[PDB]
Amino acid sequence: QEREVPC
Amino acid sequence: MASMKKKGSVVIVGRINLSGDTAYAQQTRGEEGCQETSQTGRDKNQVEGEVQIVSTATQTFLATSINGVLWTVYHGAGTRTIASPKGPVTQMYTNVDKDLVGWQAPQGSRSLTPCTCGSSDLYLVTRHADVIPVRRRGDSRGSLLSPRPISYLKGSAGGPLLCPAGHAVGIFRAAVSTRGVAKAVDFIPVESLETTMR
Ligand SMILES: [Zn+2]
Repeated sequence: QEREVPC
Repeated sequence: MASMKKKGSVVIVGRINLSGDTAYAQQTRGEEGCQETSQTGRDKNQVEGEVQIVSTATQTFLATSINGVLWTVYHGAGTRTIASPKGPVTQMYTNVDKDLVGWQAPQGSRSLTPCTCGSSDLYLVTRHADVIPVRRRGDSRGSLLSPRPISYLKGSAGGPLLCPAGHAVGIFRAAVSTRGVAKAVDFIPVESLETTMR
C-alpha cells in the first residue's frame, strides 16, 4: 500500500 | 538544568545553482564549519540563489526562497533558528500542520515568484540538482513520469516544484512510495505559502 515518506 | 543543551541553528551548506543552462549542486561549507556555525548561529558566507542546501546535526535537505521568505519543511527544521551574518534568526512562520516553516530570506538570495499560470506540467528540483518532470495530480500531489527509489528523493524536501515559466508552484515534502518505489510526490502548494504571508 502506498505511504508518504517525508524526505 | 546547568548541563541542558540547545539545538543548533539550521546552516546553509550549499545551493542548487539554477543560474544557467545546467543545474548543479554547489557546496559552500564542509562538515566542521557546519558544526561550528550551527552552534554560534553566525554564518558570514555570502548567500546566492533561490534554492539553498541546509543542514541540521542530523539531516540535510533544501530550502527555497519565495517572495522574500526562505521556506522549508517543519519535519526537517523543527522550530530551529537559521544561522546568519548577524547571528541566529528566529522563524517568521511555523506551521506544523502544513509541514512548513519560513525565515526572512537571507540578503543576497534571489526569490522565486508564485505561479499564476494554473498549469499542470511541473518540474521538481532535487538536492542532486536533477530537474524532473512532474504532472500535477491534485492540490498537493504530482506524479513522476519515471519512478525513482525513495533513496533518490530523501534530502530533497524543501525544494521547489516549478511551472514551465519558472514560477514557484510548491515546496516538495514527501515521496509517495510503494515497496520503496516513489511514483508520486506530496508538496505544499504555493497558495498555502501565500495565505501564510497574508
Ligand atoms: Zn507559472
